[PDB]
Amino acid sequence: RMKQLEDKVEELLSKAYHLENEVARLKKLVGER
Amino acid sequence: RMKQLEDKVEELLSKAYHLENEVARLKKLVGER
Amino acid sequence: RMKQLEDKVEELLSKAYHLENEVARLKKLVGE
Repeated sequence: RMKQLEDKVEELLSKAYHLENEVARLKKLVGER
Repeated sequence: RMKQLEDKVEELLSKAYHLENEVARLKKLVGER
Repeated sequence: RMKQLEDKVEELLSKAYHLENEVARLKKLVGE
C-alpha cells in the first residue's frame, strides 16, 4: 500500500517530466512564431 | 485518504498514457519518422 | 493540437506535484 503508492507517484513524475521534454521538442519541430 | 490518493495516482497515470499517445501522433503529423 | 497538448502536460505536472505533496503528508501518518 504505502510503498506501492509512492512507487506509482515516482513512475508518474518521471512520465510527466518526459512528456514535458517531448512537448518542448515538438514545439521546436513545429516552428511557429 | 489512502484510497483517495491511490485512485488519484491511477487517474493521473491514465492521463499520462493518453498524452504519450498524443505525443506519438503529433510527431507523425509534424513530419517525423 | 500542439497548444492543447502543452496545456494538458502543464496540468498533469501541476496535479502530480500536488499529489506528491499529499502522499508525503500521508506517509507521515501511516509510516513504514
